[PDB]
Amino acid sequence: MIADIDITAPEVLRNPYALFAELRRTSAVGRLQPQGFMAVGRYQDVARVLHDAKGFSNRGWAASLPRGVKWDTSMPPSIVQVDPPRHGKLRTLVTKAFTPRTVAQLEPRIRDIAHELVDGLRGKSTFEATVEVTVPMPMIVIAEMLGVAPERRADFKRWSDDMVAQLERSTQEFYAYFSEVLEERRREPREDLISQLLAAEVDGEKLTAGEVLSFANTLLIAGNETTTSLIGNALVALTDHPEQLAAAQADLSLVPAVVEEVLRYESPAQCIFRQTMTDVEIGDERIPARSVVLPLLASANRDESRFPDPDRFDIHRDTKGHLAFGLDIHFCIGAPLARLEAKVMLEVLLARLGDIQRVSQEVSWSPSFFIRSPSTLPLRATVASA
Ligand code: HEM
Repeated sequence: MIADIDITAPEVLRNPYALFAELRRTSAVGRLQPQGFMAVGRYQDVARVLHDAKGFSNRGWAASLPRGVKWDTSMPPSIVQVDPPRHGKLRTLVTKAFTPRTVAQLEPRIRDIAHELVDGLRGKSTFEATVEVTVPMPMIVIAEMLGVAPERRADFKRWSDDMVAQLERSTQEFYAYFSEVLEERRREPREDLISQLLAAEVDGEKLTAGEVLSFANTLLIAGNETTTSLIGNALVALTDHPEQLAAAQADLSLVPAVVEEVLRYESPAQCIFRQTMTDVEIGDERIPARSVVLPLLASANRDESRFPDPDRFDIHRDTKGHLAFGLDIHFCIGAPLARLEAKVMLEVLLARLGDIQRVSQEVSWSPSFFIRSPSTLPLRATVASA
């Protein structure tokens, strides 16, 4: 039933949109079993939830955290777990460092990274797109933004891979290293994000050291797997829609639109987390106080109410108002960076690769309801040099 949703079901992992459509048709609210989490599927309702920060707290994100893992309790929580009024203070501080200006200025380096990744494909007629392209790009870009020393880049990869007993070690090593980095940049700042986070000051208030480190950590967790997902999902959508791929390969100015339609069609973050603070009502369904609630961004983005023929992938549709990056106060800080990495990587892939096909018609999706991404994506294509 819609009151007995099993996210482990192979059909749900394969095609969650069938469940989502059934939920939207049936009820404003669904229930996951055995987690007991409440799911909200209709576009208007998802938007209402995200705009209602007083009724739907971000402390719900605590429900997503891996059990059996010891957290350094001197580390403040991720910004994504914080509610007003603390949230606004923190967000205004971190976005003095992680700014649209700093993201836009990365584009030349991002293009170079894209070209180097495609250089690794030369002389091959098949490649595995995740390991060779979509997984490295976000991780390389964020390590450069954070000022990671060249000799610590492989440790950073390992930490990144582990965050997608081992997990505890990687988290401890991440913070040990960035603590050291933070003290070095207090002495001699550079142009990197740690330096800029340390400098930030608003109304004579500054981030604590814990807050700097916690935000650094958030950027890996928040940014890597989701951006990887966007690029892989784009490759899946384009290979499923040959004529659209063909169109974009002939006109690279389409790529921003491709990216927006993948964001809507195969939303990387399929849902997010909230917790009700009171008894609340959505679409005449009451949700008890203290329930974990999953606003189903992916369901909202495929809601016929908002997006006509929503199961049609159409790079020429109007994508305005999709909720892939959320909405309102917690709207993705990384949204310009994700959009830029994806545009640049797809511009380079599309320009340099000839005919692109999947090896397999079947996509092996990662076994996550929460993040929609290919576990592997073997592709057939020929490279043309940069
Ligand atoms: C396609 C890629 C991405 C998607 C789909 C995505 C999606 C989202 C969503 C849905 C939220 C809102 C969470 C909420 O309301 O609880 C969010 C928040 C956030 N994302 Fe992203 N994101 C992506 C990439 C990035 C990247 C590249 C970064 C940074 C490098 C990043 C950093 C953040 C941060 C810091 C927040 C928290 C903002 C806050 O709580 O105020 N994200 N993301």
